[PDB]
Amino acid sequence: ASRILLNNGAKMPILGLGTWKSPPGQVTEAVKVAIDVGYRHIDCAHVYQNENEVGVAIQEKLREQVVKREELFIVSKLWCTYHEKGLVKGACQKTLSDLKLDYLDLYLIHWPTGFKPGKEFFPLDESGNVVPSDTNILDTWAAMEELVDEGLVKAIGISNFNHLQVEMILNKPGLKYKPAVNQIECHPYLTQEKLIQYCQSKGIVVTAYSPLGSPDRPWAKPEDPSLLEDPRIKAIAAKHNKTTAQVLIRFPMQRNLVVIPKSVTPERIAENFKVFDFELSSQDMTTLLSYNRNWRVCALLSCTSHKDYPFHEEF
Ligand SMILES: NC(=O)c1ccc[n+]([C@@H]2O[C@H](COP(=O)([O-])OP(=O)(O)OC[C@H]3O[C@@H](n4cnc5c(N)ncnc54)[C@H](OP(=O)(O)O)[C@@H]3O)[C@@H](O)[C@H]2O)c1
Ligand SMILES: Cc1nc(C)c(Cc2nc3c(F)c(F)cc(F)c3s2)cc1CC(=O)O
Repeated sequence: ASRILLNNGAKMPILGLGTWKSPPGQVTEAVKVAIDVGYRHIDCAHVYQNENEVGVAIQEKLREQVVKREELFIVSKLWCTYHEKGLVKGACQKTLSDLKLDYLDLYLIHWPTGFKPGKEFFPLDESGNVVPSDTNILDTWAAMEELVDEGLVKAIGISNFNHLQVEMILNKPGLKYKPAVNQIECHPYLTQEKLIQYCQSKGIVVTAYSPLGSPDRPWAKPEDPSLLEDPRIKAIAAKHNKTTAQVLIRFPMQRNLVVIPKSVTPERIAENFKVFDFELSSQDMTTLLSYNRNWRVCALLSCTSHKDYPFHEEF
């Protein structure tokens, strides 16, 4: 099946297009091509600085009669500098305005950490520490719930939450909406077995981000492992007459995850969608899972002292 059922009765496409690091000058075409070749889920965020240009593409394809709004599944995320209850609606509305939409299909708390409100996405003190805000997970969640009640978003969820942070929300007496999704880094070097088991057992759908290992992440080092160039994964791909990227995208799909590979390269956008015509074997799945090294690429040292930093916990 190409979609997975969420807790609001809506269906979410299991394959979406990522947009982090898709430059504004290049992302409109990426999204147009993606829609043309069958993508219906686009993963966005205010912090990606390109929601206007994503919105332009969506608008263009709506006007061309290529898709209708109901067929699209548009995700965005509340940035860390907007966790204060009084800032959440405006942040969501800014995203809606930029995307030229009147609702989101899913809106996520981007990270559990609140940062000092202000213009800078990563406010630092003079010694390089992120400056936190006096906000907490439960109050931010309550503000997210209001967005559903007001019709701005159809579902809400979380991202980069560890299991204890998810538990905090789940256990709130007076909870109005359970998180529908937890979006987390997941690939063969960070397989997330425990957090995936936890979320799936709690009826929360997991989305795998950086499924190709985010080789374009701005802090990558030459000595860092590289999934796309891993000769072992290349061998699995060759056996299936597929590319390594296609294997890396199919992998989470077979774990009942949603997956959101990013590209701005039209050939790759098309390639990455051609993952519904083959199956990884039981041995392939076992082999890929065996490559786990707990090698997390997506974190930021300057955030490690934040009270709500998610990655001190085992999972
Ligand atoms: N919630 C969060 O905190 C969070 C964090 C990270 C990511 N995400 C989401 O997840 C998405 C995906 O993760 P990501 O952007 O970190 O990285 P990714 O999808 O793992 O990798 C993207 C990189 O792979 C390249 N690529 C794509 N398809 C390829 C192919 N078929 N062959 C070879 N190279 C290929 C891209 O190049 P080109 O684009 O130049 O083609 C880009 O450099 C993000 O864009 C974002 O939407 C969310
Ligand atoms: C845009 C962006 N910038 C940075 C620097 C990171 C790494 C990050 N690591 C962390 C982290 F450990 C925290 F506790 C809190 C954070 F906000 C970040 S952001 C990821 C992304 C992509 C995205 O967020 O979707």
